[PDB]
Amino acid sequence: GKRQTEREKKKKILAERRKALAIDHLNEDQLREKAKELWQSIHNLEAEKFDLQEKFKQQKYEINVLRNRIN
Amino acid sequence: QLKTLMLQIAKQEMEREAEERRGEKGRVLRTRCQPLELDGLGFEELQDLCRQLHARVDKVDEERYDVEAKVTKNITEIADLTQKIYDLSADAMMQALLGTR
Amino acid sequence: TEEQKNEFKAAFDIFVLGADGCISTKELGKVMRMLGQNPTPEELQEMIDEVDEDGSGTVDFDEFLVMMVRCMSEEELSDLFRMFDKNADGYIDLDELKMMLQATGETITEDDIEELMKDGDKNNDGRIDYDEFLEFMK
Ligand SMILES: [Ca+2]
Ligand SMILES: [Ca+2]
Repeated sequence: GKRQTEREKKKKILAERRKALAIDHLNEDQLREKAKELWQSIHNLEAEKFDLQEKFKQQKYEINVLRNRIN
Repeated sequence: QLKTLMLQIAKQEMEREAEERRGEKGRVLRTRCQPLELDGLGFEELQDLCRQLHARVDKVDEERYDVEAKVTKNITEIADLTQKIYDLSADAMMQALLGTR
Repeated sequence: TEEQKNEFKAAFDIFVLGADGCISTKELGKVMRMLGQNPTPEELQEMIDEVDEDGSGTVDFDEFLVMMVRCMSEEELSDLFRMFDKNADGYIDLDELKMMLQATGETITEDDIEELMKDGDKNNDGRIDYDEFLEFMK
């Protein structure tokens, strides 16, 4: 039903966002920089995750207020 | 004027707790994403680290997606409930028209 | 408000017909250009057929200053309502009203609080709901 469409959509979106790691020509110095780049990516993704978690909490508050107003 | 300024400082009053979600955030990121230790890793070790980090990128993106999906569903609910709640120059003109006058 | 009010009266008394009371229909667009507002066809038409002309085409300030201060809503009141509603239950109760009144800095008597609540609370449940708040702040 709705679950297998949500799942295939998730797989599809994550696939489209994935970058190809090509490191085979890089020397030691380039690899250290490549590692720093990947670390920064992880950081930025964690930062976005944190913003979404904060939004989620404000949304639950807003929804509760809306439900009270309706009642 | 006084009312406008009043509804100004009563924000000044909240700058104060934005100001806290920022020393906050500091540090949830504190790790979840911790600093790299690169000193003393040889060539092979660096190749493996790059692969490890790239794999982590995938995992974190998946976790972000999951939270994002919940946020998206909340937006749909907020939009629906919001619909429901009330359901139940003179200068130039003056020179031209009047001249010296 | 004193700074804006005075500046609207300074441009009005300059572009007079009567003296110090009423300016002309074309004069309304002039004064709007001098302060800071473009007089477009849709703006001049709605200003015309809704807020009336005292004689034929001669607007006066009591009705002129009410439409000019607000221009140059329920959604706005909805956001402000939420600020009163400290426990987020969808109603403004007496405690919440009291807290807000004290925060104004004016000397708040018990009579101030009781009469405002009675003024706002149309259905006698002792609290101000959203629809009551809109009428209360109209
Ligand atoms: Ca309340
Ligand atoms: Ca009531």
